[PDB]
Amino acid sequence: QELGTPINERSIPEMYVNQGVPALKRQRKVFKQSQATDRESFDALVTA
Amino acid sequence: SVLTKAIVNADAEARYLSPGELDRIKSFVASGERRLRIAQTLTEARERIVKQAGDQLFQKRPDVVSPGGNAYGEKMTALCLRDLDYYLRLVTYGIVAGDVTPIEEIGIIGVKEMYNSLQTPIPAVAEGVRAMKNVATSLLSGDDAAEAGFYFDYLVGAMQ
Amino acid sequence: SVLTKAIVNADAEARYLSPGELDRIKSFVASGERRLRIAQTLTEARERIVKQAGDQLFQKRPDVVSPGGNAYGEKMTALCLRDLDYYLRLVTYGIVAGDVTPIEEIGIIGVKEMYNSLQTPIPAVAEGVRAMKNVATSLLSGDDAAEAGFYFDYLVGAMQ
Amino acid sequence: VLTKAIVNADAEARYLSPGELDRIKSFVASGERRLRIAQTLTEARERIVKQAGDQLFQKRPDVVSPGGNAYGEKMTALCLRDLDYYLRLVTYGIVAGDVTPIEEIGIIGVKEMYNSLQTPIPAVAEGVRAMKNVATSLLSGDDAAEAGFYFDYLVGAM
Amino acid sequence: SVLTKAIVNADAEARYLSPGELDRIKSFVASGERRLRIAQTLTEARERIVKQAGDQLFQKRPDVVSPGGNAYGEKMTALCLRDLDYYLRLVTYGIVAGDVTPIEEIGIIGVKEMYNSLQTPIPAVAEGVRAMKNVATSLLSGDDAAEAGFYFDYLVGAMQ
Amino acid sequence: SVLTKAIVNADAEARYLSPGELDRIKSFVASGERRLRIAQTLTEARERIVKQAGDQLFQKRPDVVSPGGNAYGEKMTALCLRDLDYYLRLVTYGIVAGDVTPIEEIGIIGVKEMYNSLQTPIPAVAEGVRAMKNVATSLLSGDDAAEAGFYFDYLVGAMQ
Amino acid sequence: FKPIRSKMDIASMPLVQAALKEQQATKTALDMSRPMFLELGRSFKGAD
Amino acid sequence: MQDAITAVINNYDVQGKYLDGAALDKLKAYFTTGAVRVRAAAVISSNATTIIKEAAAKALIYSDLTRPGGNMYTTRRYAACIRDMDYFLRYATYAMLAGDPSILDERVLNGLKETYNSLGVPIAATVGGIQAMKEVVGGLVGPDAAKEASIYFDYLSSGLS
Amino acid sequence: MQDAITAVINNYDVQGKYLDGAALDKLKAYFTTGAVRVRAAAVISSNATTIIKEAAAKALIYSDLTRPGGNMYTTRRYAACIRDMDYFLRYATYAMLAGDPSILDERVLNGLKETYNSLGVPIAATVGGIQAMKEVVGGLVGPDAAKEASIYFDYLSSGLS
Amino acid sequence: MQDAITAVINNYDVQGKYLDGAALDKLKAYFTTGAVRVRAAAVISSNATTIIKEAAAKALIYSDLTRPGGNMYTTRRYAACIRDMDYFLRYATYAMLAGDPSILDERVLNGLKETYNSLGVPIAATVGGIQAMKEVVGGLVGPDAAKEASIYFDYLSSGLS
Amino acid sequence: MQDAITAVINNYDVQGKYLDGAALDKLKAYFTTGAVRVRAAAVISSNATTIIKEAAAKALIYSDLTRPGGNMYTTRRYAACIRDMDYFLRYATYAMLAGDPSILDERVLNGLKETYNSLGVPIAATVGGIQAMKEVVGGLVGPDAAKEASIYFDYLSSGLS
Amino acid sequence: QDAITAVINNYDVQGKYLDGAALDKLKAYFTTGAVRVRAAAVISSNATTIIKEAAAKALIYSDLTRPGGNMYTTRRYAACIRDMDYFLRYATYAMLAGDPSILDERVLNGLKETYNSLGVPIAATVGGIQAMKEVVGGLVGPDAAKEASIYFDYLSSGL
Ligand SMILES: *[C@H](C)[C@H]1/C(=C/c2[nH]c(/C=C3N=C(/C=C4\NC(=O)C(CC)=C4C)C(C)=C\3CCC(=O)O)c(CCC(=O)O)c2C)NC(=O)[C@@H]1C
Ligand SMILES: *[C@H](C)[C@H]1/C(=C/c2[nH]c(/C=C3N=C(/C=C4\NC(=O)C(CC)=C4C)C(C)=C\3CCC(=O)O)c(CCC(=O)O)c2C)NC(=O)[C@@H]1C
Ligand SMILES: *[C@H](C)[C@H]1/C(=C/c2[nH]c(/C=C3N=C(/C=C4\NC(=O)C(CC)=C4C)C(C)=C\3CCC(=O)O)c(CCC(=O)O)c2C)NC(=O)[C@@H]1C
Ligand SMILES: *[C@H](C)[C@H]1/C(=C/c2[nH]c(/C=C3N=C(/C=C4\NC(=O)C(CC)=C4C)C(C)=C\3CCC(=O)O)c(CCC(=O)O)c2C)NC(=O)[C@@H]1C
Ligand SMILES: *[C@H](C)[C@H]1/C(=C/c2[nH]c(/C=C3N=C(/C=C4\NC(=O)C(CC)=C4C)C(C)=C\3CCC(=O)O)c(CCC(=O)O)c2C)NC(=O)[C@@H]1C
Ligand SMILES: *[C@H](C)[C@H]1/C(=C/c2[nH]c(/C=C3N=C(/C=C4\NC(=O)C(CC)=C4C)C(C)=C\3CCC(=O)O)c(CCC(=O)O)c2C)NC(=O)[C@@H]1C
Repeated sequence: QELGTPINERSIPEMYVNQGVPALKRQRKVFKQSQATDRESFDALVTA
Repeated sequence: SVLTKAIVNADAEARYLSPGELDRIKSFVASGERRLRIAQTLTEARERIVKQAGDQLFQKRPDVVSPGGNAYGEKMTALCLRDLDYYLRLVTYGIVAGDVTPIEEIGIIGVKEMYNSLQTPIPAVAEGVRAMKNVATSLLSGDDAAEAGFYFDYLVGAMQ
Repeated sequence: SVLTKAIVNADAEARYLSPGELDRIKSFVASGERRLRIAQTLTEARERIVKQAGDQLFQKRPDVVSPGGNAYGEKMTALCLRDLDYYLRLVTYGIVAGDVTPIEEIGIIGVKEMYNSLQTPIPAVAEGVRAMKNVATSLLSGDDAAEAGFYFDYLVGAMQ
Repeated sequence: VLTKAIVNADAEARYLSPGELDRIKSFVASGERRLRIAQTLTEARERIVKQAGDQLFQKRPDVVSPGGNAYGEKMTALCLRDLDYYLRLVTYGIVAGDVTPIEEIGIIGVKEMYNSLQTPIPAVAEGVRAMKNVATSLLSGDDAAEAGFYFDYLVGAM
Repeated sequence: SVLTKAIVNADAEARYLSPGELDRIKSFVASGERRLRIAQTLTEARERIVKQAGDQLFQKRPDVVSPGGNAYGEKMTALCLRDLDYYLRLVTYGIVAGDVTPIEEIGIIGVKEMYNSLQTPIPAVAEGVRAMKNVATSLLSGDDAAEAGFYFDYLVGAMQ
Repeated sequence: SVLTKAIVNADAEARYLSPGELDRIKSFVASGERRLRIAQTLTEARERIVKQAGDQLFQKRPDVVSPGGNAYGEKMTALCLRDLDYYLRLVTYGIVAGDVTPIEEIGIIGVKEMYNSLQTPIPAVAEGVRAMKNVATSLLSGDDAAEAGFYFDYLVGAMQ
Repeated sequence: FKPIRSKMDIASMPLVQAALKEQQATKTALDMSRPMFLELGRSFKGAD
Repeated sequence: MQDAITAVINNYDVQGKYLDGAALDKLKAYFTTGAVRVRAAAVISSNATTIIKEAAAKALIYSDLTRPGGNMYTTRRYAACIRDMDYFLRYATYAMLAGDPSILDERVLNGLKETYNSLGVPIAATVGGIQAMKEVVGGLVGPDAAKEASIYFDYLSSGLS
Repeated sequence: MQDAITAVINNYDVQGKYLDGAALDKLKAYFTTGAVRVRAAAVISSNATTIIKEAAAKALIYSDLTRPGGNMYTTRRYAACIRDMDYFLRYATYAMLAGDPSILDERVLNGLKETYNSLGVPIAATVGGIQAMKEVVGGLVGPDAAKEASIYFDYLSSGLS
Repeated sequence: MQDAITAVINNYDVQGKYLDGAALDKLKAYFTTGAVRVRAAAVISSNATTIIKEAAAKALIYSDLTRPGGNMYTTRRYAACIRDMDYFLRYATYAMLAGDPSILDERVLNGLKETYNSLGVPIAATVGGIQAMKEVVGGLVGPDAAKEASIYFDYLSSGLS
Repeated sequence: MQDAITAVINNYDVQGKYLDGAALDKLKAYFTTGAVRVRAAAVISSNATTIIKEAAAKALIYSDLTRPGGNMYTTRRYAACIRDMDYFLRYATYAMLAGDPSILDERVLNGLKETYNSLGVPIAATVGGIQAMKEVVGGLVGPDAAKEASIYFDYLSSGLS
Repeated sequence: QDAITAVINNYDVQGKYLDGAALDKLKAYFTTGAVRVRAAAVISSNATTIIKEAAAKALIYSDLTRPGGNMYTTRRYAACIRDMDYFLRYATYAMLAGDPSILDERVLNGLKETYNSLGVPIAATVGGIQAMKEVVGGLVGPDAAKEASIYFDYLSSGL
């Protein structure tokens, strides 16, 4: 148990979230023509 | 229908269907029989729903059935009612499908462009759909009405 | 209130307010300022009126605060006093309204049924109200007391 | 309360502990509030006794019956006088913060005294209970709780 | 504990708890939450209290940690510190209990005999406890310190 | 606030807060609840205080509401009353803070310059504040009034 | 000197947060020094 | 229904509060207005027939409605419309005395829109007639009374529309 | 005997552990319950005679036991039985204040079964009486206190049976 | 600087609103917490020297920093580092009394990163020291105070990093 | 309405089948249960007023509902609520005799939800009251009868919720 | 698309409102649905093994895997097993859908031409698909197998 607890408290948990490369990088979606084979997919492609 | 939606999400992810996704499909197939009954009810009442909604619309908008207005004249008034009938048929299709997609492909894409060429006012069309919803809701039982309402609301949102 | 009563009678007759009815309204509006003061007096003395009336009631009816009796025990005695307080509040409302209607809706309809389920004796409740009247009368001036008495009497008449 | 603390210390043969001293301090502060509670009951004393008496007689018809001890004017007065005595003792208790004052005057030898008189002890207890209910109504809730303890003790003693 | 003591006196007398006894119980339960905090503070600072007290003791008594002395050597010095820790734990127990009884049974009865067999000097042990008190007092707030002091003093009194 | 002031003095001295200073903070936090009530009272009576003070001011100074005077005209009179309202709000803030600093930053620094550009007479403004004080004092209990008076007096001093 | 925004609200701080729960939760209970008959008659929800 | 006095009482009753000075002030306000209202009501009752006549003249008559194919064409329909006008007037008078709009909601306003839509009665024209009645009433009652009278007329109009 | 506070302490002492938050929570739980318990105890003490009377009425009296040839027949035996009932009540009250069942084991429960068997006192009837006292006590103490009171009464009953 | 009381006032002032009950409740909350805060502050002030000593021992000393060519090497640099530690402690104490983190931003946090970078002081080591002080402080202040104390220490740490 | 005997008959009638042994067995099952049911019904009828009183005491009274601003505040509302409680009891008794839940659906359950929603009566509280009545009823009827009684009470509760 | 949508589309071209006969077809699908879901879960769990077994039956121990064969070299081998997975996943999708259209829209369209340019042997691929079908049939069980088989056969016929 001790070896998986923080040595220091982490008293404001929000600070320690949102450290690093921002989440935006992971959130975003990729669009391809191979996915386009539908009328809605195509509309998403174009908007993108 | 719903199942198509689930498959499409899986294909995008390039994965087999998730258990949770599969469960939702199971729920949908069970719900379908109830949905069919709701659709059946509206189909039977279709003629009256259209008629009542039309009258309400014309009262709400005198202009549409006026010499300037698009709806004016017997031929034109019939066409306006035919349009209302079309939208009702689409709504029934939606309820059985469990998704707006069937409705959307036939009626909501390019609708703006079509009506603009016709010169029909889009807001009036929306009012007609709203009117149909109110009539339909009354005939439907409350829970059934809520289900039907969602599809009706989508149409109103689309033509807006 | 006086006004509500007059309107209701007119509506039943399907007529505009009669001159006589209008005159009564005029009298009421003049009386109102006096009435407000009478109500204010009782509100200030409320706590003592309830306390004194309770004691009188318990002297008048030893049984109610006895092991058999409903009022017996601290919890129960508090509830009995709370009831007396409720009726006093209703009486004040009545005086300002100039009619028993406000009192009647909150307190006198279904009162028998409520108390019978509780098993509280209705006559004892009436005695408590009578007791409150006597205390209230003493604090009020004679003319003021007469006005207050009418409302108190109504309550006693309603529940017996 | 102070007497009690001193007595415990003397038995232990020690000076009063700081904690014990603190309790004494709290008591002296509380005393003024206690005096007010006692004052309230004193003012309402006459009515409390009267109301309690009536309740008791309703609860026990027998006591005020030709056979019963309480029966007759002289006897009924004495019964009410006894109730008054107990109320006075209760007030003394509240100011003292202890039952000891009450206990010495009223609860030791009470059984023996009443047995000679032939007064029924349970009826006396009921009268004290009755007085408690009347007193509670006049007192505010927190005040009533304090007063209740002393009243309960009397009922327990009798 | 306070409560145990009261119950025991009642049982000896073969009576229900006296009002006065009940009042003391009430006071104790109110005090308890404050007591818990005081105990918690000392527990957290335990390691430092022991360390500081040890150093003070060794400065005060060079001899104990000298080749002749009992405390001398790593093993022995550890044991001396362990003893100090034990006494601190007992003190915390005392504070929550509100009585010295918990302390007394574990640590003060037969203490003389135990240490005499060990040949540990009792006065030195007492000094260590005094030292611990001073450290503990500094960390505690004044009123809290006074409460803690009583328990510390008792230990010092017990051991001479 | 009182606490801010204490901290600032400590920081200038580059020292931790003195025990005496800490004690004053303790006293202030105890006083705060009483202070909140005083502020609440004035807030409720705010509308009337402003109105009454305005009337008094205009009686005291006919000139300000004269065709020559700055206050004259509906628009101008409203603005003068708005200013009085502003100062009252500031006073309430001061009472809860326990210090004039909140009042001072918002209202008393650069006030001369602002009013000189406006051409409003500063002494008249001071009179208005004095008038508000008198109204406020009457509604407040004596000890409460004294507390409120200090803040009112400061404002009057500032606008001089 | 550019003036600085507030990162944390007063209510987020632990001691305040706790005191708010204590007043908010068990805001309505039983009032001492209030005669019981008045307390039983008192309303909790009030408006609404 | 409800009246101003009862409205105050009801608000206090849900709170469980005894009547307080602030509440008393609202009641006092009503009592001063009361005398004016009574005078206004008597004026309206006496001139009711004329008020309706004038309002009809202003909006309803000499119009397509009265002409053949119009809603108010035929004696039966004409009579119906003036009957409705009378209803609105009587209820507005009741509301003015009461000092509360509730009676309008409970009796007049409830289901009227739906009824009219089924009948094919034109709502906007009806609203126009109500507004016309208001103007005529305003004159007769006089200015102080007119403000009070106007709010109830406007309430009816808003409900219908 | 032992009490809740001491029980926690003792458990920690055998472990040698300093008091920890989990332990603190148990102590804190007791402290909250404490005030209720004190009130309950005072109620029981005042009504003790009646509690016994009521319980006896419910189970013991008007029965074969009281009739000749029954265990509680003769004044001496009757008095003994009510004395035993009082003991159980007093000890249960002590236990409730303490928050620990140990005192019952140390004083009441030890050797009771054997004593009763030699005496020929009927255990099931005694248990019945204890249960009856519990019910009466529950009423007087009120619901929150009743739950706490009940466990000690049940403990006595289980021991005897 | 700003404190909780002033923060509420300032928020209302920008709105232009008079103080309201909701605002009053926040103020009331602060007033109760105040007493605890004062006790904590006194503890910290008395133990300040030790807190710094312990924290340095935990993180700074016996390290490359103290060894020649390290940032804390030489008496002058060593003294500077412990002076900085004291600053952080004093300001955190001020913040805790205030109930607001703003003072930390206005005095300590502003320009610190830039100062340290020019000096070549290691930020991560400094942060380590602050965290160490927090742990020591938490013990001394006790649990109720600890949570409050921790947030200000964490705020400093986040600012520096 | 329908009862168990008629339900069997109706199922056979739609099939057009003459009654068969399997059908007879179902009827026979009902006939055995019948005697118990009759006894239970008589118990409930005699104790109906008390059952309602006890159930109200358990859930409805001494609550926010009875306090001002609560649904059951005012004598009129209080009386209405106890009238509804009586209805539920009477119908459940009818259903128990019948051996069929249909009557509950036909009379009590149909439109109740909608009525309650318009009225603003709280369904969950009503359900609570029904459950309370069930518990009281269970005691009086005794165990064998209780099982049968419980299902109808539960049916009502499920319908409302 | 899906069985449900297929019915809808047939009605839409007619312009007819939904009828009982249409509803019956939809109802038929709904009953089959539960079976299909169970089959799909079986296939997903055993997908890796299904591919392994099918490869063992046809692809490996063959000229293809030997040098000079299409599936020779790690890169080509990996490509072939990737294709096999595709076929399996899409067939599973089709089985749930109850419609062969998805196979035409994604898998079948342009595959022949792609394979001819690549020089991948179609007949061998078809053989692999048939092998997968046989393995799948076992795991799913008989009722499910009939439904599963049609989609596999559809892929094979297209290729
Ligand atoms: C390791 C001792 C420490 C550590 C590393 C760490 N790095 C990142 C993120 C990034 N690393 C870089 C750095 C560089 N880009 C360059 O071109 C160069 C010079 C050639 C370097 C050194 C970059 C750009 C990033 C961000 C972009 C990316 O990650 O692709 C992280 C965060 C990674 C994340 O996913 O959040 C970490 C943790 N952190 C430690 O704690 C060590 C002290
Ligand atoms: C006192 C003169 C008599 C007395 C009072 C008494 N009342 C109850 C219980 C209730 N009293 C009410 C009454 C009202 N509710 C209302 O809305 C109004 C009008 C505004 C009244 C008057 C109610 C609803 C209750 C139920 C409990 C609750 O409030 O939640 C009791 C106790 C009930 C019981 O024992 O079951 C008593 C004692 N009883 C007497 O005998 C006195 C003569
Ligand atoms: C002529 C013989 C007498 C006369 C007539 C008169 N009429 C009006 C006004 C109106 N008359 C009508 C009548 C009808 N509307 C209908 O639908 C029918 C049945 C088909 C009838 C009979 C109406 C509606 C009006 C109002 C105006 C309109 O048409 O919108 C007037 C004018 C009065 C006025 O001030 O409006 C007159 C003079 N009056 C006489 O004195 C003759 C004896
Ligand atoms: C006059 C300004 C407008 C007008 C009136 C009009 N109304 C009707 C018919 C009806 N009007 C009502 C109205 C009510 N019934 C109610 O119960 C209430 C509230 C309690 C109202 C206000 C109803 C129900 C009817 C139908 C039956 C009846 O008249 O008793 C008509 C005639 C319609 C018909 O075909 O009979 C008319 C003309 N219409 C206008 O065009 C004017 C603007
Ligand atoms: C009659 C002169 C007085 C009187 C009598 C009375 N007794 C009871 C109840 C009981 N009496 C006894 C007494 C005895 N049991 C014994 O074993 C002996 C010696 C052999 C005696 C004398 C008992 C055991 C009971 C309890 C019930 C039972 O019999 O099982 C009552 C009823 C008590 C009650 O309140 O229920 C009464 C009335 N009461 C008087 O006041 C008379 C003066
Ligand atoms: C010896 C005569 C005395 C003594 C020394 C002592 N020092 C330490 C620890 C440290 N001392 C230093 C000192 C310096 N660092 C510098 O940069 C300079 C100038 C170049 C000096 C002289 C430092 C930095 C430390 C900390 C450890 C480290 O280097 O990281 C100790 C032990 C520390 C402790 O208290 O635990 C001691 C014992 N102690 C005596 O009593 C002698 C009189």
